[PDB]
Amino acid sequence: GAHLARRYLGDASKEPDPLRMPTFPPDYGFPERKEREMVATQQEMNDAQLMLQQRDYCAHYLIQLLKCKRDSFPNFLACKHEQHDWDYCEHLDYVKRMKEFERERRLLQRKKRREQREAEMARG
Amino acid sequence: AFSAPAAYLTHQQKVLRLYKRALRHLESWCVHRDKYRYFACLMRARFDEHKNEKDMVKATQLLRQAEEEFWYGQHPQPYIFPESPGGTSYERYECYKVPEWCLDDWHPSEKAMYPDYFAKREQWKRLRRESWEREVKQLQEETPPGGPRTEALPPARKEGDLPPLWWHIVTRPRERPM
Amino acid sequence: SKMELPDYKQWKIEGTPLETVQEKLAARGLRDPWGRNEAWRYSGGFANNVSFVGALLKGFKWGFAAFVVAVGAEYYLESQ
Amino acid sequence: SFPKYKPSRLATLPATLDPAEYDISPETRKAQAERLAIRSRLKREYLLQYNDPNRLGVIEDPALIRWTYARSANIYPNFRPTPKTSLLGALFGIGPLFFWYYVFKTDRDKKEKLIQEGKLDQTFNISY
Amino acid sequence: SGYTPDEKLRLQQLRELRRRWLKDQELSPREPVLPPRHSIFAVTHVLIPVWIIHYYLKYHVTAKPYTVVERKPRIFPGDTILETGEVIPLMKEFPDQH
Amino acid sequence: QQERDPWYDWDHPDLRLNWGEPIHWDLDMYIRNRVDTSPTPVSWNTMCKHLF
Amino acid sequence: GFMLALELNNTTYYLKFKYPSQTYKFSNMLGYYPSIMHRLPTYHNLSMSQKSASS
Amino acid sequence: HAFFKAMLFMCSGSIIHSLNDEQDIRKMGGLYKAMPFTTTALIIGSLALTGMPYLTGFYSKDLIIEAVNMSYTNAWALLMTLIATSLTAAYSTRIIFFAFLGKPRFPPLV
Amino acid sequence: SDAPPLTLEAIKDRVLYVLKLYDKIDPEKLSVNSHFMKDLGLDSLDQVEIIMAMEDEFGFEIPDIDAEKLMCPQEIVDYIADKKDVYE
Amino acid sequence: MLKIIIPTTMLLPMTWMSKHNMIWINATVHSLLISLISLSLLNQLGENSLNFSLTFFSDSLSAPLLVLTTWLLPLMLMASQSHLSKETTTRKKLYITMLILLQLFLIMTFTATELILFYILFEATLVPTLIIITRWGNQTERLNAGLYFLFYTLAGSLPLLVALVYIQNTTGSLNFLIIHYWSHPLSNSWSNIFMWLACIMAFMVKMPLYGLHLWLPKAHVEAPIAGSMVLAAVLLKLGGYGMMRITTILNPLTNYMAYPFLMLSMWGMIMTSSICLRQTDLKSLIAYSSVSHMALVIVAIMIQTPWSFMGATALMIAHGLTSSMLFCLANTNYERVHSRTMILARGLQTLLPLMATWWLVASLTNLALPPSINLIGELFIITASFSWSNITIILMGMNMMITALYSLYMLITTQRGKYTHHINNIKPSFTRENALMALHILPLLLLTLNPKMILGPLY
Amino acid sequence: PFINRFFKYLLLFLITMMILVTANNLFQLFIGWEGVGIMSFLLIGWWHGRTDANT
Amino acid sequence: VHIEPRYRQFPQLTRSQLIQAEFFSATMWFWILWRFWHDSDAVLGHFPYPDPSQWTDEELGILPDDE
Ligand SMILES: CCCCCCCCCCCCCCCCCC(=O)OC[C@H](COP(=O)([O-])OCC(O)COP(=O)([O-])OC[C@@H](COC(=O)CCCCCCCCCCCCCCCCC)OC(=O)CCCCCCCCCCCCCCCCC)OC(=O)CCCCCCCCCCCCCCCCC
Ligand SMILES: CCCCCCCCCCCCCCCCC[C@@H](O)O[C@H](CO[C@H](O)CCCCCCCCCCCCCCC)COP(=O)(O)OCC[N+](C)(C)C
Ligand SMILES: CCCCCCCC/C=C/CCCCCCCC(=O)OC[C@H](COP(=O)(O)OCCN)OC(=O)CCCCCCC/C=C/CCCCCCCC
Ligand SMILES: CCCCCCCCCCCC(=O)SCCNC(=O)CCNC(=O)[C@H](O)C(C)(C)COP(=O)(O)O
Repeated sequence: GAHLARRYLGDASKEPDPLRMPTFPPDYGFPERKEREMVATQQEMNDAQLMLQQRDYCAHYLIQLLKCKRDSFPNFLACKHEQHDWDYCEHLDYVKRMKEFERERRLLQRKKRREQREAEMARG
Repeated sequence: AFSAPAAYLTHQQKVLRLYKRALRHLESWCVHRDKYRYFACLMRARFDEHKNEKDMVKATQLLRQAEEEFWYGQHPQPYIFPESPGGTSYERYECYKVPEWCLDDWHPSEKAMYPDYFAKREQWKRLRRESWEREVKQLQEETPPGGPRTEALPPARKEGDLPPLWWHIVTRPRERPM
Repeated sequence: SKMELPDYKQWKIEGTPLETVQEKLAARGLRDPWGRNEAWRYSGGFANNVSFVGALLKGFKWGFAAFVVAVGAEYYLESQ
Repeated sequence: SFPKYKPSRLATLPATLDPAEYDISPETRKAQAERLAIRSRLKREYLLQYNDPNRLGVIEDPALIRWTYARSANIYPNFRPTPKTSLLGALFGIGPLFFWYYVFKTDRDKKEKLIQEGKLDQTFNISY
Repeated sequence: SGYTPDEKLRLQQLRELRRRWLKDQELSPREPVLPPRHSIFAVTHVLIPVWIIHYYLKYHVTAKPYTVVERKPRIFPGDTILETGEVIPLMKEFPDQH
Repeated sequence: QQERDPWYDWDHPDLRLNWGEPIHWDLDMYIRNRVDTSPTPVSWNTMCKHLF
Repeated sequence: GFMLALELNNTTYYLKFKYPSQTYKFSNMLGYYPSIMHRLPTYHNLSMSQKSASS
Repeated sequence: HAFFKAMLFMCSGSIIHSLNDEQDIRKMGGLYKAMPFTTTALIIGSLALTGMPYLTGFYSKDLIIEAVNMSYTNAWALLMTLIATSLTAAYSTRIIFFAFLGKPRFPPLV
Repeated sequence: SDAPPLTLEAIKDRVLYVLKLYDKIDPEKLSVNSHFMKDLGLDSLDQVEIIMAMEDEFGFEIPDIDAEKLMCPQEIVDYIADKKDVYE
Repeated sequence: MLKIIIPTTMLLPMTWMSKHNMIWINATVHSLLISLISLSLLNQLGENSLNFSLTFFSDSLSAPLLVLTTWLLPLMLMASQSHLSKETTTRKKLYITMLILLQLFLIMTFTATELILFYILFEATLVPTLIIITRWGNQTERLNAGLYFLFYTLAGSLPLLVALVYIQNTTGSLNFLIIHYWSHPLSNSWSNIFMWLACIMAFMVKMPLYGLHLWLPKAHVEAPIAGSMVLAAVLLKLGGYGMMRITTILNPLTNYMAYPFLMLSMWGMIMTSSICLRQTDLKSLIAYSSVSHMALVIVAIMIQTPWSFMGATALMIAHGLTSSMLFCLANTNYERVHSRTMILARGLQTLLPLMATWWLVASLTNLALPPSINLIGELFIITASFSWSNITIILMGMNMMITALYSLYMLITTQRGKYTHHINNIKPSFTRENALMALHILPLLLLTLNPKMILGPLY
Repeated sequence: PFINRFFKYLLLFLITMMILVTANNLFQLFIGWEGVGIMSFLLIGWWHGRTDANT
Repeated sequence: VHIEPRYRQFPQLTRSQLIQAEFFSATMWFWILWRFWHDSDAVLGHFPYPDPSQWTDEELGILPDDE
């Protein structure tokens, strides 16, 4: 989606731009924000030779899954717990991205309405 | 493909050809047999409705109208028999057809196999060599002075004659040569 | 090898859609003189056929039986 | 009644849709008779040599010889310099040459000007 | 309609002659007068070719640098190296999102 | 040559030509391995419009 | 797609005959791509290679 | 795709060879019973081509569709992909209905 | 292998079978030399339908010029035999 | 290199002293031996050329051409002895004498160290070719073909003679080594422009450049089979060899004098390839094929890069072999049916299967199927042209598509379809014809196995 | 009657396809490319007496 | 195996072909049912798709329309 209809038909002014995002500071509305940490070392990721795209924040679960797959080679049905853990981490990552998108839309809608109504106050 | 054509078609010939074409294309449209039978009976009734028109002008006008309707309503992908001039197996076996004169150039070792076949071949060749002049003279007699007017050939009439120009019709390769 | 054609008098449009076609052409004063030539396509072992959904679920019964017995074996095999 | 079909060069008119074959005259029938007579005489002339037992070789066809001679050797003797011939020859023999010359000269002048300014990204261009 | 007697007679004679020719095309019983272990496939088609290929690769192709190149094997935490005997440490105390 | 009758007994069956008859100037363009001008079910100038 | 095709194939059993639409003619004749692109470019190429290049 | 496409063409060839080199579906009747193994193979191949769950087609086509849906992509391309994957099932259905269901339409010398 | 070696007897049997499945022709009154126009009293359209029925039975089409000429089952059988190279 | 020249001069009296029924055998055997001897010239150096004496030298560009000439002589002998069977003994010996003299002139032309000696030999090659064409051709057009072949060549070659003597009066030498070491740039003046044109036009007309090629279809169609073989395989390559030699003294003027010839070569390549699509004579099609390939060679020589020179050398060798094979293939059918029309005899694969295989291989090499040396040369030239300008790929691309089209058109028209009914004199292929085709085709693939032997001195 | 040739042809196509698939440089890949193209040309016109197959 | 033409009758069928066809149809259906019973997530999706509207401004950190 409904967001596509809202942006291409409704007011595109208060709709987030996927290419230009975010437009607000990361600590704007939050008093303080924890820095997102990483578990797998750059050297570990290089040694595992994951990919330039699989080296996300869930890379450690992927490394564990690959090690378990190599160890349990003939039994190709034993790597279920590690696969589930990696999928769960990727799902949490997607949830975080959805949250980021959600945050951008409200801030844009809230900021623009607040500044236009302050201009309205200044217009009387 | 076997009969000599005529200088032109007649009105009834054209009507019959259109009737066959329309029935075939209707069968192409009506895939199932009962539906085809229904609409083919309807088509036959429609064809024989105007069967008794003594005015040839209006008959040809109706034929023109029917041909126009057929061209508008023909099937773009009609059914073709596999060996018909548009079918999937039309000229499939033409590459396997070898003319009989090629056997004259076989090496004697190749002809050492199949002795009886080549004896029969020699008999056939002697027959042709003996009958050629009689065929030519019969054609000379039966031909009108101003040259032939059709592509129809006369048959044999005398004691042991053969129908003139028969060698390449009788000795066709085959329909499934190899 | 050495097989002869069946009797031509057993082909009847009786009880096949050709019957219905003949009735609708009789309602118009017409007639269908070729139905017996098509009666063999409905007469014998071609009398009945499955539907599309019936064709898609061809071997569903045997497969379902095997699946059920295997699932039961799984359920009363974890009791070890 | 129905939508009409109009013929084109690469999609011709069907015989059954041709008005000329539905209004005929005895003159037309005579013409068809003469055409069939000529065709039959040629067919008999061919078949007489085709079935000849003593014939070894290729049956010469004057029609094929006339076709090849007309397509090759008869062309220049029947050529006249006309405004149409001159214009078509000049166009189709001259225009492409200067068109391609202009294209290639412009491209190479642009490339050379870019090379002079030192901005062409010729890195790794060892082989030419 | 139909044939004329001339066409019918000519077709009859041509049909007789054509059937005679087709009958003559048949072969008599003697016509083709011709004038005068188990697993050996796996040896001459698999074993022998792989002997020549392995010999050609082991002593000729690999006698020059960079002719057979294999991408480096993946290394995972907790692995031990065959040559050096070095072991790789574990992975930074997983947060345990159980 | 595609428009010629395929049920006729041509001297050359593949080429659909008869010995001694006048040959079209552009026969090699029309040998039926090539450009075909046979009538179509849908009109030209209507196929072009729909395709474009 | 399954259900729509099944309906459109079941309706062929009816004793009803209607002439095809232009959409059917477009689909069946492959959008007329081979009918036009195998006749116009080939004709112009061969005709130009005889009339102009050779003659 | 290699597997089921090759086997679909192979079943088509089997049907063509049995019915005296006939390729038109309008002259192919009820082969569901006359050709049991060919019918089974063609049904399995059609179901795999249409990405029926847990079949060979599914482990690629399903992921392809769900990856087209979750990407920053041309919208017209997505729409045409969906329409085409419907038309796939439609054409597969046509072969089965025409070639295997109904009454015979082939010449009488079986 | 492939289809058996079609013979003249089989061709005649199939032709007579198709003709006796025709409602406008009486079975017993029909003979192998029966004429379609004279003996059986059929018009041209019935002859066209019979030619199409023969085409369906043998799986191959017959050209219109050739088709118009055949008038008795003997001519049909002879044309079929000459077409398919049947000599026995 | 008298160890090759003297044996040919001995071929002459060996032919004129042989018995009336052993001339072909003796000529063939000793021609093959001379070819085997000439095979030793392929041992070339990496820096300079083999300088045998003050008069003769062998480079990495002329050694494959000499090998091709010496290998082509026996093939011409085998191809000629069929249609010369009814000829008298003296005239057969004269025909062999013409062929031997042509080989001797060609061998001396490719190794002359001076440009005037090269000119004299490259012009002496005219007399045997003209005599062969005008005396042993079949039709009355052979006289006009000989006139066209003579005057097109001489009208280009005489200004070259004037320019050569002028250059020797100016610089003091025409020796190629001195010319190369003491090279000086050409200024931009009308005198220098006309000197460039005089030094280039003779080789251009020899290739021949599009618009100056009208002599070639006449001469190559009206000649006997050996004449066609040597005209297509070796005599066209004289222009390319001479152009690569002479361009040493033409810089930097070529940088812009090459434009009209480049445009002519590319567009006329397209035009001659298109002409091949509508051709009723089977030999004229092969002639126009030669014109297209030589236009590519002209482009490669004109753009003056190492890759273009390598491609030009490879393409010249490959084209010589392929075009000679195609001419022999057409001559077999001509000897069978006594007509050159392509659509007369059809469906020949049914009657002659092995000859059909030879046709297929020849037409596959004509369209440059990889990894044949035809494609190696074509691809090197295409890459060099792309570096010259990125827009050449369009013209080059069109040519590749057209060449495939007309090659397979020739193959399908001659071999497939149904055999003409009236022609019943198509006898089985003789052992001689099959051996001729095999000796044409096997060296092509053998050279593919080791392509540095035909890549020229720039390798 | 030429099944042996047909089998040889099929095998040739398979070899060219492996050459295409395992090629590491563009020239080898082009060799496989054109090889499979020529093999398909020869196998499409298997019945070489039929005009449509050659087309 | 010898099967002769029938001429307008149902063709002759050997027991083995029906046995094979039924066996393979049954094994396909068993495979589908078993793989759905053990891998239903592959068709029904595994993780719950959340709804953005039910996210509080506290965790999303947007100001109460004043600053
Ligand atoms: C819920 C969310 C998702 C929503 C999705 C969409 C919701 C809507 C659901 C419905 C979707 C479509 C349902 C069916 C559609 C039509 C079915 C049909 O067959 O109709 C019959 C009719 C022809 O019937 P007929 O010829 O009598 O039948 C033949 C005989 O029965 C002889 O029979 P036969 O044996 O020869 O059989 C013929 C054969 C073939 O039949 C035909 O010949 C016609 C084929 C029509 C079907 C085409 C479908 C795909 C269309 C793609 C279009 C791409 C763009 C084209 C642009 C063209 C530009 C010129 O019939 C079939 O095999 C079955 C056809 C397909 C059935 C299944 C269709 C599935 C695809 C569509 C549904 C998608 C569902 C999921 C959607 C998901 C979206 C996210 O065709 C139509 O009229 C409808 C076709 C649509 C064409 C509209 C195009 C516009 C025309 C006017 C142009 C205006 C020009 C303006 C000016 C321009 C100036 C430049
Ligand atoms: C059919 C195929 C035949 C073979 C094709 C042969 C190709 C020959 C073409 C010759 C290529 C170039 C020749 C001369 C070089 C430049 C041409 C000239 O047009 O360029 C300008 C020349 O300017 C003007 O054009 C003057 C020339 C005008 C008179 C020439 C007549 C051209 C008319 C066409 C006749 C056709 C010729 C071919 C006959 C078949 C350059 O300006 P400018 O800097 O000042 O001159 C450079 C020389 N400088 C440095 C010494 C001063
Ligand atoms: C890039 C440079 C050139 C690009 C292509 C431009 C057009 C090329 C013109 C080619 C002219 C060839 C003339 C002679 C060819 C041989 C004769 C011939 O083939 O006749 C047609 C012959 C027979 O017709 P059928 O329909 O098969 O009938 C058979 C049943 N009777 O069929 C053909 O081969 C026709 C082929 C011609 C195709 C030309 C049109 C193709 C143009 C492609 C443009 C689109 C480019 C793709 C873009 C991709 C996106 C990046
Ligand atoms: C699928 C879509 C295609 C279908 C479209 C086609 C629609 C066409 C339907 C209407 C056309 C007609 O009936 S037009 C009817 C034309 N009427 C006449 O010609 C009157 C004179 N009669 C004769 O000439 C002969 O008796 C003859 C009748 C030929 C019989 O021949 P026999 O008795 O001696 O065998």
